[PDB]
Amino acid sequence: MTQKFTKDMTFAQALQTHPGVAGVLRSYNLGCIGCMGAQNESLEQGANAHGLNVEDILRDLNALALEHHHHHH
Repeated sequence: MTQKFTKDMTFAQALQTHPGVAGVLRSYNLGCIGCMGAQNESLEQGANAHGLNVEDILRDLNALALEHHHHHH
């Protein structure tokens, strides 16, 4: 079992995989990826650059792929 969102893939690919990723990234201070040109950069690279752990990021991003988790009951 692999992950549709991995630390190896680039921000540009993630955004084009699920538009909701943009909201997650911007919420995680990773919104600047468009300005700093981190589009061609891997998720883990931008993560450490902003002092974050890619593990927690992949967690919430992959949740966008499953869609089974509801944020409101």
